[PDB]
Amino acid sequence: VNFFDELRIGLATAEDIRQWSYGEVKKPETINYRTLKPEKDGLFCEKIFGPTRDWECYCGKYKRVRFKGIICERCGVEVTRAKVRRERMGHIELAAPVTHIWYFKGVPSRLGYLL
Amino acid sequence: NNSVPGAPNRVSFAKLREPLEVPGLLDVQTDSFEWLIGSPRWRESAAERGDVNPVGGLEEVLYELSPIEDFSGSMSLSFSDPRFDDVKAPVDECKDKDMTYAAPLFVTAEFINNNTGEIKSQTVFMGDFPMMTEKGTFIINGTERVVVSQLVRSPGVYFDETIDKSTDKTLHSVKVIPSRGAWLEFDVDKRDTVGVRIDRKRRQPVTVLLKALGWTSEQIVERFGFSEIMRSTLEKDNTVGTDEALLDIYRKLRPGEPPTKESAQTLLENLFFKEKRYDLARVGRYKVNKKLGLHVGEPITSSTLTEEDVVATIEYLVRLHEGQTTMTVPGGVEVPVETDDIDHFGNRRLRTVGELIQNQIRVGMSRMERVVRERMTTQDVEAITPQTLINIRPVVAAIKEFFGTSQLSQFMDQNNPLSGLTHKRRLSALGPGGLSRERAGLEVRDVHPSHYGRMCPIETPEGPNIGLIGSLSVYARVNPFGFIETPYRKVVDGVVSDEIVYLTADEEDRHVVAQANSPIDADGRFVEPRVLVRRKAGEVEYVPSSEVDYMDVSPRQMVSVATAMIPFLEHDDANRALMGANMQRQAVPLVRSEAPLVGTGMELRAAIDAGDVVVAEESGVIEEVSADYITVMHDNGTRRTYRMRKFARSNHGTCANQCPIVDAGDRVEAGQVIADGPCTDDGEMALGKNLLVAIMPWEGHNYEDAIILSNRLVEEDVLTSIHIEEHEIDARDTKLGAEEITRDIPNISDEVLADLDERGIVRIGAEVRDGDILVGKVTPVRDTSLKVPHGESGKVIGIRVFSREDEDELPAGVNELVRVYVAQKRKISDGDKLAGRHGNKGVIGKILPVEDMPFLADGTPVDIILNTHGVPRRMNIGQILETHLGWCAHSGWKVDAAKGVPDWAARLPDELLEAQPNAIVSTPVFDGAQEAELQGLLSCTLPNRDGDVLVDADGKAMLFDGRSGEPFPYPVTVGYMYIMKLHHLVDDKIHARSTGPYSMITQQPLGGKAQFGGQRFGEMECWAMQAYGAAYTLQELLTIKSDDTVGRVKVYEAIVKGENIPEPGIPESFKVLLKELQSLCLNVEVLSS
Amino acid sequence: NRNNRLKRLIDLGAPEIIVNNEKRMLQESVDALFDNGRRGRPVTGPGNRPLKSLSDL
Ligand SMILES: [Zn+2]
Repeated sequence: VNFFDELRIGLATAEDIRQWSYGEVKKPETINYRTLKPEKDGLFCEKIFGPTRDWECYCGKYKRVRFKGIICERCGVEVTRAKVRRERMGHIELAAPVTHIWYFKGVPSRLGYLL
Repeated sequence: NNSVPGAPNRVSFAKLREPLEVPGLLDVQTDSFEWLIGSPRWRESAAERGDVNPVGGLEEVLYELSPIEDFSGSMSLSFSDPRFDDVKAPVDECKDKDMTYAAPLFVTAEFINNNTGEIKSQTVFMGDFPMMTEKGTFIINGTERVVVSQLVRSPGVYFDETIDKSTDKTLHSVKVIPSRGAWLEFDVDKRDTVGVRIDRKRRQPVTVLLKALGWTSEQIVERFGFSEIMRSTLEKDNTVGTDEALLDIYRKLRPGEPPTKESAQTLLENLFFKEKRYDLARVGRYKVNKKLGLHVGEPITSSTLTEEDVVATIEYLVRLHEGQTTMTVPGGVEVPVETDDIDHFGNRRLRTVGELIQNQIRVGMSRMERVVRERMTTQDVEAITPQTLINIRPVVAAIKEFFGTSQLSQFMDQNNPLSGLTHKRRLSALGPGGLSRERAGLEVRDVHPSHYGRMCPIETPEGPNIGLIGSLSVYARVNPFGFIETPYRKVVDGVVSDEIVYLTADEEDRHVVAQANSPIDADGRFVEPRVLVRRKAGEVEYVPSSEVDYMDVSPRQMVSVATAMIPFLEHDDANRALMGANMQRQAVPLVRSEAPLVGTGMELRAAIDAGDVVVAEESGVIEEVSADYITVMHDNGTRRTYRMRKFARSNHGTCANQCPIVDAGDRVEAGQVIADGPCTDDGEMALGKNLLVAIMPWEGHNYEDAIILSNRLVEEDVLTSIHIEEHEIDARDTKLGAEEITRDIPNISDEVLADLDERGIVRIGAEVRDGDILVGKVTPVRDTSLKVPHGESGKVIGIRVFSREDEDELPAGVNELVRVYVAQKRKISDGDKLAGRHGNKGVIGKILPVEDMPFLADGTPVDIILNTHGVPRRMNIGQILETHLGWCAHSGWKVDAAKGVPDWAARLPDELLEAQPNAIVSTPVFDGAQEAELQGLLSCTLPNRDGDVLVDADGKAMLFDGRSGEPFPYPVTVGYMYIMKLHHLVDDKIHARSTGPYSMITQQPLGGKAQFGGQRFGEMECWAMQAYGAAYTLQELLTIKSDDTVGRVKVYEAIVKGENIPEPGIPESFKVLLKELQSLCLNVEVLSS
Repeated sequence: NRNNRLKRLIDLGAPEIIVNNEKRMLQESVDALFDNGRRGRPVTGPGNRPLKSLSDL
């Protein structure tokens, strides 16, 4: 509940990020400029993070209040308060490995000393 | 000697006569604009002043521009003679209808084609111009505006001098600061390298550039033979040759470019002789010429630097280095040689509104002419017309943005007429084109012995902006260039001269200025042989009574307008006087005003020029009057009517009215006041009332600046004010639809909307309480109606609705904007500020019943009790004398004269020996009743109607306690003292918050009283809590009452029930911090184990 | 955008030079995202104003 004996910062890894996130962003499109709704798998799609509103399935199939933890097959979204939208993340998949800017540029450069 | 026709009669403790009336207090603000636009009156005034060339502002700016031309020389354009037209609509409608007081201007442009030889001339429209009303204000979009003057250092030459700490030798530095161009610095150093720094470059020897012009070396030798160090420098320089010199100069300026003679020869004239690239204001050229005494006999026309100026400057520098006192140049009369000072008012000019507007329109004209010339160069040459050339968007946009966002366009604070006048007369020193707060030195914020007569030393804001915001003196008037002046009468051979002249700073220094207060015989003969005097700078010393040349006009020649109406100003302290002056600009207009019993003679004049009181133009006879309008019949048979606005919200939230003070069938003379605006009584300022004060500590309720008030004030509306709020809602179109105001609103009980009418607005005259609905609307449908904010109430006096159907201009994207005015009457209550005119603030500690206050021996209860320990420490003894004089004037006096005038009554005006009850008296600043006068007067007050005199000779009296009922053992002081009312009311401050709307982005409660939000909790409070060792309280304050949502809900539910408060949870801040730090690949675990 | 372009380009096929250039562009994009202005010219879209990267929080 509120017990924190310690706090340790660990260096993550690809599989860790795979575990953390709930989606795979693929398009840069922001909220729609006409209907003011997210685009399919866009940067705000409810299929990634969650419903814009609370207890509201995207297609309206399970919009009733008495729905919690039930994922809608018709629209592929989960039914929970809008707060859950603030507590879920997404991960981009890379087609080419990269480096962490904080290391090859930091002074001292951890990569330089280690390698 | 009441200049105005029918001002109230109030004899004054006059001893000296001022030979000139106070000049129009707003003439300074209006003269600038009058010059800028150009009108016959300004031309006549300029001709009277003797200036040879009458030149307007618009004409000057748009004549120095023309004739524009293309580089091929086959085309040219000219356009001059700007003229204006009539008004669009009167000021009242412009302010009420949301329009902008303006007028159109037309310029006659002539379109000439070189190779052909044709002329195409016709009028052209050039947008609108925000004309200036007769009260020196700009009405923009219905909101009042007032631009404040500014202080800038006049472009010229300043000879600085810095002493070396090691060498201990004088280094004379001369720096030229033109309007725009290059900066030249000639400094003699220990190494003797007399060089130049053009555009912050390396110090290159002056001889290099001197020869670069082709100046003959023999002429260098002969003209500098008297100079020794510079002769050594000449012998020390290596490079010689006009071509070599100019090429070296060009390389130093522009290295890496083809070095050729033509390049440097052209660059010289381009950087020092092409007027467009290098320009100086006529003020700068005139000041430089006066400084060197060169080119004095001719009116300056060319505004470019010239070589003779540079050679004379270097000669002056070397002569100063030699230590000479005065220097002479052929063609120039003798002048002294000395260093200049930055903080002297012979250098710091004043740019009125004219200069600012001229510069802005100049920028606009440059932007327009660039595109015009490009268009004419590229556009077809056959059928081109000036109508197609001129583009009007840039200039109008420039003026509009200057009026909108420029820091020199501030809303005219309008608490009372005095505040408006002071704001119109202000002298700013910061803002665009000026120094910043951190870079401005601390020395500039201090006085300078040349401030006497130009900028008041007392009036100044208390905040950090101290010394950067002054105010014109009473008699100061700006010269046509921008150097403040001040009147003087010149003594020819020891006899005073009634005729007067105006002298600027420089001429003031060069003469001897006498003292106004020094006694002078009626025949003009100096009774004293030795008369004190002010000298060059900070020097004062007696001198024989013949050599004295100039004498001031009146003792009040250095005070500001606000400080000029503080009685007994010669007795208080500097800080206290400044505090009182600043306080006077914060009064609140009451409902029933009363003129002060003791006040300077500069009250009615400061009100007539304040503009907030109407006045007849021609001497006529009134036919009929009414509470809303008046009709005066002129002697020529022309009937005229004046409309008086009643209960119109002031620019700062207070009310404004006008109540005519004239009767039906009176031949009112021209210039006689007809109506009294806010804070006025019979055409003279009245910011407060007259209360009977007593000075004694009373049961600690008046402890440490507190104050006690009798309930008689509360129950008699003696200090009752009116405040008018203002709200507005709008229905703007959206992509999802257009919102419409409608009486109906979803899911609302009939009682809630019982006030709204058919059209969807609250009916006029319906009481409204906090949290009530004020106007209903539907959002495509949701409910977003406007409701009264937290902590407002009162009647609804009027509703204004603007509709697009009726062809009413509205901001783009809106259809119906409606504003509602709510007016509330506030009675003075606990927690309100009060303060006299001597800067003694306070708060109403407690309002006792009328039956409890101490009462005089005859049953007259006092109205306010002041503490005594704060008088001698603050050292503001003036207020005691004011109280004594107030009581003396109120009770009326009659000095014995049967046996003859008492010695102490020798200088009293012969008409001031016999007064009536509730008499009026006025003590001009620095010339008022002396202590002997008060001593004599207090011994002759008329007895009360009961036959007995209350106060003693000293001024104290015997009281009777209201609680115990027995007399105090010792006498106490009493009298009538003027009391104002400040704007820091209590209803605005008080506020509470238990549970209410929560912010959506930060999950924290809103802030501000209007939004019904909680208070801030600074880190210092966290430190204090930590110091006490309190942990759980801090945990609550940080977790359960600010962030944790479920925590808030659970604690509220538990409190509603009888359950114990559950322990707080995890704050939203920490969880956000996690979910944000996990995004940088830093796996932040918890390790609950 | 850059990642989706890399994927499409590798699907279409191309010699080493273009693919390596695109990979360098992706690397620069990632470096800018994790921190703007850390090295080289910072990205500026409006008024030549440096943007607030993730590390600026
Ligand atoms: Zn669904």
